[PDB]
Amino acid sequence: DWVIPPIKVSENERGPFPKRLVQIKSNKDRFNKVYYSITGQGADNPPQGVFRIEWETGWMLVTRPLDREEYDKYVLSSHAVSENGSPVEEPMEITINVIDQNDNRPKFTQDVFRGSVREGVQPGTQVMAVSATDEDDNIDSLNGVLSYSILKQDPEEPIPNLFTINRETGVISLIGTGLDREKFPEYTLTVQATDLEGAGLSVEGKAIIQITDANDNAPIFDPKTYTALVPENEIGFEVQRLSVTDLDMPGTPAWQAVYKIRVNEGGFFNITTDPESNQGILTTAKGLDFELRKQYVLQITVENAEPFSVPLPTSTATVTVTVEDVNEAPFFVPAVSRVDVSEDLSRGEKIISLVAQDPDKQQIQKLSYFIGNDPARWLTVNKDNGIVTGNGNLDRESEYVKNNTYTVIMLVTDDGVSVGTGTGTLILHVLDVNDNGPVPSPRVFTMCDQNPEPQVLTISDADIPPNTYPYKVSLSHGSDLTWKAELDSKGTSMLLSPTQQLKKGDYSIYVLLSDAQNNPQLTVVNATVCSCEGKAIKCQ
Amino acid sequence: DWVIPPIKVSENERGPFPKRLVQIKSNKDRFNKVYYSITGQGADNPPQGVFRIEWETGWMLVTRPLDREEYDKYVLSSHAVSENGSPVEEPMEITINVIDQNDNRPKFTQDVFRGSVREGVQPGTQVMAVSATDEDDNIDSLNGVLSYSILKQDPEEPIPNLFTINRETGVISLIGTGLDREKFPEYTLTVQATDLEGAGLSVEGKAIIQITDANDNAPIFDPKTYTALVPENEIGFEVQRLSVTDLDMPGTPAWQAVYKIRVNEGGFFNITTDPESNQGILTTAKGLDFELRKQYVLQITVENAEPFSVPLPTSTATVTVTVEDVNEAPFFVPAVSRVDVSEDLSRGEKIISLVAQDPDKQQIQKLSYFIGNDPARWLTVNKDNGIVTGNGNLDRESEYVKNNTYTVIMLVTDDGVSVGTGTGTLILHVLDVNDNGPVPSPRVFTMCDQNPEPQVLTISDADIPPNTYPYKVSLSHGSDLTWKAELDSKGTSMLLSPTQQLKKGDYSIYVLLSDAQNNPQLTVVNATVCSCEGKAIKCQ
Amino acid sequence: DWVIPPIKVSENERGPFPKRLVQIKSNKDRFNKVYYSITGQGADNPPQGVFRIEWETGWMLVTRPLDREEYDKYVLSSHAVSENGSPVEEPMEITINVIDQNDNRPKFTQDVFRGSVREGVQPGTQVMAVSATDEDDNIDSLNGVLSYSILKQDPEEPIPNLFTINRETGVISLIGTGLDREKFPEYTLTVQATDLEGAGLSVEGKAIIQITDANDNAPIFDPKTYTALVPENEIGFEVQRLSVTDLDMPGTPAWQAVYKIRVNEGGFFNITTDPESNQGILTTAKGLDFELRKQYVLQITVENAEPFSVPLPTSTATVTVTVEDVNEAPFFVPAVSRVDVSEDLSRGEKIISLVAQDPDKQQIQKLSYFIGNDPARWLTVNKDNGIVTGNGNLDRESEYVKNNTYTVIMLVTDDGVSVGTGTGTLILHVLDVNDNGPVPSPRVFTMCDQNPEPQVLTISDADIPPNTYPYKVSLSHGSDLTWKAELDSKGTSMLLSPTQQLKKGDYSIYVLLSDAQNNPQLTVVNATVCSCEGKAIKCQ
Ligand SMILES: *[C@@H]1O[C@H](CO)[C@@H](O)[C@H](O)[C@H]1NC(C)=O
Ligand SMILES: *[C@@H]1O[C@H](CO)[C@@H](O)[C@H](O)[C@H]1NC(C)=O
Ligand SMILES: *[C@@H]1O[C@H](CO)[C@@H](O)[C@H](O)[C@H]1NC(C)=O
Ligand SMILES: *[C@@H]1O[C@H](CO)[C@@H](O)[C@H](O)[C@H]1NC(C)=O
Ligand SMILES: *[C@@H]1O[C@H](CO)[C@@H](O)[C@H](O)[C@H]1NC(C)=O
Ligand SMILES: *[C@@H]1O[C@H](CO)[C@@H](O)[C@H](O)[C@H]1NC(C)=O
Ligand SMILES: *[C@@H]1O[C@H](CO)[C@@H](O)[C@H](O)[C@H]1NC(C)=O
Ligand SMILES: *[C@@H]1O[C@H](CO)[C@@H](O)[C@H](O)[C@H]1NC(C)=O
Ligand SMILES: *[C@@H]1O[C@H](CO)[C@@H](O)[C@H](O)[C@H]1NC(C)=O
Ligand SMILES: *[C@@H]1O[C@H](CO)[C@@H](O)[C@H](O)[C@H]1NC(C)=O
Ligand SMILES: *[C@@H]1O[C@H](CO)[C@@H](O)[C@H](O)[C@H]1NC(C)=O
Ligand SMILES: *[C@@H]1O[C@H](CO)[C@@H](O)[C@H](O)[C@H]1NC(C)=O
Ligand SMILES: *[C@@H]1O[C@H](CO)[C@@H](O)[C@H](O)[C@H]1NC(C)=O
Ligand SMILES: *[C@@H]1O[C@H](CO)[C@@H](O)[C@H](O)[C@H]1NC(C)=O
Ligand SMILES: *[C@@H]1O[C@H](CO)[C@@H](O)[C@H](O)[C@H]1NC(C)=O
Ligand SMILES: *[C@@H]1O[C@H](CO)[C@@H](O)[C@H](O)[C@H]1NC(C)=O
Ligand SMILES: *[C@@H]1O[C@H](CO)[C@@H](O)[C@H](O)[C@H]1NC(C)=O
Ligand SMILES: *[C@@H]1O[C@H](CO)[C@@H](O)[C@H](O)[C@H]1NC(C)=O
Ligand SMILES: *[C@@H]1O[C@H](CO)[C@@H](O)[C@H](O)[C@H]1NC(C)=O
Ligand SMILES: *[C@@H]1O[C@H](CO)[C@@H](O)[C@H](O)[C@H]1NC(C)=O
Ligand SMILES: *[C@@H]1O[C@H](CO)[C@@H](O)[C@H](O)[C@H]1NC(C)=O
Ligand SMILES: *[C@H]1O[C@H](CO)[C@@H](O)[C@H](O)[C@H]1NC(C)=O
Ligand SMILES: *[C@H]1O[C@H](CO)[C@@H](O)[C@H](O)[C@H]1NC(C)=O
Ligand SMILES: *[C@H]1O[C@H](CO)[C@@H](O)[C@H](O)[C@H]1NC(C)=O
Ligand SMILES: *[C@H]1O[C@H](CO)[C@@H](O)[C@H](O)[C@H]1NC(C)=O
Ligand SMILES: *[C@H]1O[C@H](CO)[C@@H](O)[C@H](O)[C@H]1NC(C)=O
Ligand SMILES: *[C@H]1O[C@H](CO)[C@@H](O)[C@H](O)[C@H]1NC(C)=O
Ligand SMILES: *[C@H]1O[C@H](CO)[C@@H](O)[C@H](O)[C@H]1NC(C)=O
Ligand SMILES: *[C@H]1O[C@H](CO)[C@@H](O)[C@H](O)[C@H]1NC(C)=O
Ligand SMILES: *[C@H]1O[C@H](CO)[C@@H](O)[C@H](O)[C@H]1NC(C)=O
Ligand SMILES: [Ca+2]
Ligand SMILES: [Ca+2]
Ligand SMILES: [Ca+2]
Ligand SMILES: [Ca+2]
Ligand SMILES: [Ca+2]
Ligand SMILES: [Ca+2]
Ligand SMILES: [Ca+2]
Ligand SMILES: [Ca+2]
Repeated sequence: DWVIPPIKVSENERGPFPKRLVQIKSNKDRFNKVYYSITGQGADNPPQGVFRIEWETGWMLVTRPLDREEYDKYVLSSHAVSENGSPVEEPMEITINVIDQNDNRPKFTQDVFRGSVREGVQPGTQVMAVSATDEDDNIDSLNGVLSYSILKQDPEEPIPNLFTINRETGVISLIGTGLDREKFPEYTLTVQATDLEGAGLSVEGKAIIQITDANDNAPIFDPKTYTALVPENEIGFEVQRLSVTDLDMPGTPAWQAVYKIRVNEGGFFNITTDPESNQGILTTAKGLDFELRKQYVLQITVENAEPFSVPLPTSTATVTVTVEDVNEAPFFVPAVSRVDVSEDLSRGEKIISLVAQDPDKQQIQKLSYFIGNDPARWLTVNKDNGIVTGNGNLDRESEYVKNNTYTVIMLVTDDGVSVGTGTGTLILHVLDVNDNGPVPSPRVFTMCDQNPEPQVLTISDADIPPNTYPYKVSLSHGSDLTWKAELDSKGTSMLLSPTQQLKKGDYSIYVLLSDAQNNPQLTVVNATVCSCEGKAIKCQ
Repeated sequence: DWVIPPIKVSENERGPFPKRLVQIKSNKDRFNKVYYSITGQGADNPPQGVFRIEWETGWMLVTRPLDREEYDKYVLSSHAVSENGSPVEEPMEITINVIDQNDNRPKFTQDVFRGSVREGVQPGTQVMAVSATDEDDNIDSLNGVLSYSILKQDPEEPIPNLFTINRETGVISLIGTGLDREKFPEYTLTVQATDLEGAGLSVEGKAIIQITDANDNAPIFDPKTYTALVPENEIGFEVQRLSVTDLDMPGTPAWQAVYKIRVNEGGFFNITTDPESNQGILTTAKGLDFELRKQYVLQITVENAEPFSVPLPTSTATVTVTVEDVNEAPFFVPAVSRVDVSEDLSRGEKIISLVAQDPDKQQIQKLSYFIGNDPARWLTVNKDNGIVTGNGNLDRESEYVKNNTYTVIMLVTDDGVSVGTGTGTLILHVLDVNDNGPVPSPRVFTMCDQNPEPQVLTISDADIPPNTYPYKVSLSHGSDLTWKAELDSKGTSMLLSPTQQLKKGDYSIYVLLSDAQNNPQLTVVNATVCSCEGKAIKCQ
Repeated sequence: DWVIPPIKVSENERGPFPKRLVQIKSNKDRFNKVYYSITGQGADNPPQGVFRIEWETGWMLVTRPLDREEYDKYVLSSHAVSENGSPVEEPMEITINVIDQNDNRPKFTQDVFRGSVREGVQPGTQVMAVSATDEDDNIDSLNGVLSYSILKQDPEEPIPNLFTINRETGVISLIGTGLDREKFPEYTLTVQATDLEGAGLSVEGKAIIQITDANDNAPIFDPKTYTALVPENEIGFEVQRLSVTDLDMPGTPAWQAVYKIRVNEGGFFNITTDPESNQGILTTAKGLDFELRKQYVLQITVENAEPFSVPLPTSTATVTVTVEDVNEAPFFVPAVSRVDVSEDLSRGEKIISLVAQDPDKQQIQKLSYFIGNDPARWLTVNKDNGIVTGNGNLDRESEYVKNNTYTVIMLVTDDGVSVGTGTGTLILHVLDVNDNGPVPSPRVFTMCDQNPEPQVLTISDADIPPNTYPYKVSLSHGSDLTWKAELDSKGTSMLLSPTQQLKKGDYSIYVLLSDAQNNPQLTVVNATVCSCEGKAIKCQ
């Protein structure tokens, strides 16, 4: 058909109501009276009564103002019946479009936006982002397009133009330079959005930016030069602690100190760090020792764990140390294999005039010499002059003496001012003299009767050679009660044989030898005889 | 075609709206999309929006509740066009019928109906008529048919069921008996009408009935026996008035009294009625008279103008009258032609001893007798004894006496106690005596000279016969100066003639007559003579 | 709805254009002016402008002629808008069907169809098949149904009604009889197809049929009787070749000849066939031989490889052969163990008068007898009379003679007219004569001195028994130089013993024996003696 165009109507209209929109006519009215009515939402349906028609003229009206924001369009159905009561025309659809008007102010997405950036970054860096909206049209008008802006950053210091915002997108960026968490950490700037691309109505928001941290700062010592005293030897011990103040953020690696000495003399120092006021705690690496050095001039520089965000001054601490003195024990010089001395020494004679030395050249402390180790008592010392003399009777020949030795240990004490011990061994070579003289091996025989065979006997000397070289056998009172002497060819033994057919048991034979001579006297080597033929038998 | 049935819908429907009625489909939809719309009253025409269709499904709906009472039917036209824009199917008529529901209470034609009936009527008599209506259907349901009834007549007295009403027609009739305007004249009864032949809903009205009047009552006298006094004679006059009280309606013929005496003695009484308290006003018909009766016992009954609507007691009034006395004039008995008396009566003699009578036997009142009528003075009366004597000289012979009469009238007066007159005539026969005597007719002649002829002369008597019978003529001194006497044969005249030739004029002749005798003397009848021959001539 | 029926329109319509089809009206025109338009293919869409409507009346028209063959149907959409500009009725679909008309001539599937069948088949046999089409309707009309037919087969010979075609299917079949590839191998017939079942329009095609082959023909010889000459013996050799002509198809088994002789005399003939003009090549099976037969009358029939498609005449070839002569070598009759002849024969005496025979009775050819084999020269032949005489000295006794034999072979030659050899052996029984006489075995002794034991000696004869029967020993000059003779009992040896004690070595003994007598003289059997006792010892 020839339909009927949609009807545009403005919003928030205002004048004298009613307002005729249009007029409709059924031509089938030649016959009876026609009754015009109309139906739909806004008509008889909810919102009832916005539009109504004059049953007799065919006029359509808007009865009151409208807000497209509420309902932006309506569709209606129109009718025409006869007085008799019958419909005449197939109904007719009707449309109305509600044209937008700038009745709406915009509104920010949130009531407050927050942001953060680091202090050391470069100009032209994107920080935050902000939103807002207008409910009016924005597809055929500007009643709903906004334009963003900024008008007041607080801390109007260092300067007041650190940022800008993209008018269309509302994004903010760092424009200037001079950000420092250490002086001004959080800005509060006021934003506004406007109707018709900055032309219409405006509103406010608030965005707040916190500033991350940077290693803008270096560490600073609170003393620059310290001093402490120290002892030579127990040690590995705490000398002095140090103080400092970095200014970036505390629990952070831009706040933790790292040290080191420049030069470690004997490399006898270690230094650690501590999460207190991360003071510098210095200590001794390997004890000290001395009388060698009293002075210690060393320097320690301090850094952070992480590198610096800028060239900065490295700052050292210069420190002086002094070693207190402890006084140590003295010592005999050697451990003496000294005196190759003979057995004939006169009880009270100079053996070893000895001396001991003591470390501490503070030496105005003497000591006393004491002896100590010990198989039995011979020797003697002058305690205030360390003089070892030889008292007593010695005898290389016999008991304690093991290999050609006699080892003895002695002491010495550090007095004068405190304490001390000195353990020193002393081996002294004893010597030989020909003391003893020759002696027979077996002392009792068992001779036989009829024809006894030679009674083997031998010789032994306690002395050391030559002193036991060859012999000379001799038979004293009974050199004839019949007894005849004899030597083995290979030196050592002697052959003892009677020369008479003598008696039934129990009787001695006086013996007498010599080796350089010395002559011993020996003696009786008794002789038990019991009935027989010729071989030395078990007796009775 | 295969059309589409009308759609019945209930009224005052109620549930969740919408409500699908039916669904339509164009089959010509194989080609494009079809758009369903619909038109008419209730559609796009006033009432707009009661029904609407889903352009894409083809469903028809009722959008809200309806009242058949407002619109009981709708007719609609349905359409289907293509997206391109062309119609596909010849439209389609659609009908909806709205089924009635009992939403309407009935209502009385008027707010109050009035009525009236007469008190004496019979049970089974139609009085009033009442109306009312219901607007719901009444041609397929009972939602609109009523049933009439009554539930409270006021004046629940004599009894409380004087009427009934026809449930279907609403007409009322008298059912009981005992209606009396005189005690309870106006009832007020409450009526009700109901839905579904007395089943549904009900309402009230009010009908008020006034009761016409009836001659239920008879008239009642307020005195039952009266008395009054009365006078004999002026009369036709008011004796006494009477009082009564009928009880029906005042200005009415059931309240106007009618009387009558039972027996009218001499028929000398009349009685009228009067629109005052319609008292009985009695009077005298024809004066009374008396000394004949003093008592009057008569009775008067009283009715109404119109007959009675019931047998009733007729009630009489018994009354007594007494006649006062007035005293009347006396009367001579007759009117007397009494005394044939002669002329010779002696002055002072009994003529008529008369008497008069007076009516009132209360008679202790005398009177006095006076005379009255009159030619001249003769007679006389004794006033305290009525005695007529005769004084004076009378004389039948002459003047007043006309025929043989003399009539006289006299009076008498009622004294003793008040007043009176009595006119009575009296004729008295006078009589004859022979008084006078004879006399000559002519007294002067004219005789002649030479030979005079007889001078005729005659005779006359004043008396009555026999007293004038025949004569005897006589001539006294001059019985001869010549004169000679003579009588006519037929008695009366006399012939006078000289006997000498005598002289010239002037001279008399002495005459003398008689009749019983009496003898008169008459006289001189002079005679004038003058010169002549013989005939009585005129003289000189 | 009340839609609107499709509109049938004829094709290739022709009269005055335009042509009103139908008129449409919107009734919603009571209000404004309505504008009628219409859309679709054939409307505003390609083919644009075939139909158009009068915006103000509502008439629809066809503007020009149509061909259903191009487009057989159209669908359109109609519209109606108001002057103000609004559509009034949902558009309306519109349809038009284009009714077919016989505007199309049919057409053959191919431009030429080919076919083939074999000559000997039976009437009522399906050969080819042909197609064609019409584009007009063929489902409600006959505008597209064809009827097939034939109207000219070429080679209107033998007869001109060899086939028919099924009018509905277009299939062709053999109806007549007389097909021969050999005379008329390929027919060319003209076909036609027609509209409305042979009623409408027609067209032509061409179908060509080739005729397969059949064994209608038998083989025919070109000579009927041949002749050839032949030789007796080298042989297995080609006698004569034969010619023939079958008429069916060449490279085919209905053209390959197969032979055979009827009777094979000694079964000495073979005959093969050859893919040349498949001539009959006859040969000799097993040489011939003769002088036995000169004539050969034999017959050979010829067939094809595959049987015949009809009874036919088998045709033989009758042939005559003649054997040329070759002349062979002669032969002695036997191989002779003939002459039991004695050693005493006189040099030049009849031994074996022999004869030889020669085959060829053409015998006017003689030969010459030559001898040949040979240990040495005795015998002799007359060459022109074959006479074996005996020249020479023979001697059964000794050298060549092995068992009692002497075998010799000789020859004979075929001359007179050509060549020849005859090898014949000849064994001749030689006989015994007593030639030689007895002789001693050892000829030299070794006798001893003191007492020599008998010198054993024996005897031997070269003759055959009785001729060597027993002996007679004799001692000639020295029958006493002392020597005494003796025979062994069992005949053969002789005991030689002295009778004197004679001398020291070197000396003979004259011996003399006999066997029939013959007497030999023998001789000296010398005797070497050397010093001794009695046993024949080794000497010196
Ligand atoms: C930003 O926020 C802080 C915290 O309240 C406030 O003190 C300051 O004034 C605001 N503006 C700037 C530029 O710091
Ligand atoms: C020396 O060392 C001491 C240690 O107690 C310290 O207090 C002082 O500051 C250092 N410097 C000097 C000059 O004494
Ligand atoms: C670190 O020490 C320096 C030296 O006096 C001082 O100026 C600074 O304030 C200290 N740091 C802090 C956080 O006080
Ligand atoms: C530390 O060493 C420096 C370097 O010589 C010296 O001046 C100072 O006296 C030493 N000790 C103290 C107490 O500073
Ligand atoms: C000597 O030295 C040895 C080795 O230690 C020791 O065992 C011994 O007791 C010391 N004295 C003597 C008398 O040997
Ligand atoms: C010296 O050392 C000795 C070791 O034998 C020890 O017993 C003693 O206590 C020390 N003397 C002093 C004075 O400290
Ligand atoms: C020295 O004396 C000390 C203290 O008893 C002891 O421990 C040590 O063994 C002794 N000997 C030496 C050689 O120092
Ligand atoms: C009827 O109407 C009268 C007048 O008001 C009223 O007094 C009376 O109570 C009513 N009912 C009857 C039965 O009289
Ligand atoms: C008598 O008549 C008089 C007239 O005045 C009246 O008042 C009275 O009621 C009557 N009856 C009697 C007994 O007096
Ligand atoms: C009429 O008179 C009688 C007699 O006393 C009385 O009972 C009645 O009430 C009177 N009528 C009227 C209306 O008073
Ligand atoms: C009326 O007449 C009656 C009848 O005799 C009598 O009783 C009465 O006294 C008369 N007068 C009066 C005053 O009632
Ligand atoms: C007599 O009576 C008559 C008749 O009425 C009257 O005219 C006359 O005057 C009376 N007297 C005399 C004397 O006649
Ligand atoms: C009597 O009647 C006479 C009539 O002649 C009249 O004049 C007079 O007044 C009456 N007398 C009395 C006393 O009433
Ligand atoms: C009686 O006297 C009266 C009073 O004057 C008078 O009227 C009447 O005529 C007189 N006559 C008679 C006859 O009563
Ligand atoms: C069939 O085709 C052959 C080959 O061209 C032609 O010669 C002949 O005339 C045609 N017709 C018949 C019946 O052979
Ligand atoms: C005979 O054989 C010869 C062979 O060369 C042949 O040519 C000939 O046709 C055959 N027939 C006769 C009758 O010669
Ligand atoms: C075969 O030989 C016969 C005999 O003459 C002849 O008629 C026929 O034509 C020959 N075949 C052919 C193909 O020439
Ligand atoms: C072939 O044999 C027949 C049969 O006898 C004979 O007639 C003929 O001569 C022979 N040879 C030839 C040359 O045909
Ligand atoms: C005899 O015949 C034999 C047998 O073949 C042969 O070996 C020999 O040479 C012939 N001649 C003689 C003399 O034996
Ligand atoms: C005959 O046969 C012999 C065989 O010994 C042969 O050497 C010779 O050549 C033949 N002779 C002839 C004439 O062919
Ligand atoms: C005959 O002579 C022929 C020709 O040399 C030879 O081959 C054959 O061996 C001879 N012998 C016989 C028995 O034929
Ligand atoms: C000082 O030395 C440190 C390392 O110990 C270095 O990191 C720092 O950058 C140096 N100072 C300067 C100004 O380069
Ligand atoms: C004493 O000192 C010596 C060093 O000469 C050492 O060898 C020995 O072990 C020490 N003996 C003791 C017990 O100290
Ligand atoms: C004695 O001397 C030997 C040789 O020097 C030495 O090795 C040994 O230790 C000493 N003492 C003993 C008990 O062997
Ligand atoms: C009494 O008399 C009257 C007429 O005077 C009459 O109408 C009435 O009915 C009578 N009373 C009775 C009870 O009949
Ligand atoms: C007097 O009374 C008489 C009755 O006798 C009457 O005829 C006459 O008229 C009366 N005259 C007068 C004047 O009353
Ligand atoms: C006298 O008498 C006559 C006769 O009775 C009478 O009729 C007449 O009235 C009287 N008087 C007169 C004047 O006639
Ligand atoms: C002649 O013989 C052949 C076979 O050699 C045979 O196939 C053919 O049918 C025969 N001829 C007739 C007429 O049967
Ligand atoms: C000769 O012929 C004979 C037949 O008797 C045969 O046995 C022999 O082999 C032949 N010898 C030779 C060499 O031909
Ligand atoms: C001789 O005769 C024997 C017996 O018949 C025969 O078998 C043999 O072959 C002949 N020759 C020889 C050498 O044996
Ligand atoms: Ca900073
Ligand atoms: Ca010693
Ligand atoms: Ca209702
Ligand atoms: Ca009453
Ligand atoms: Ca008188
Ligand atoms: Ca066609
Ligand atoms: Ca054929
Ligand atoms: Ca011989």
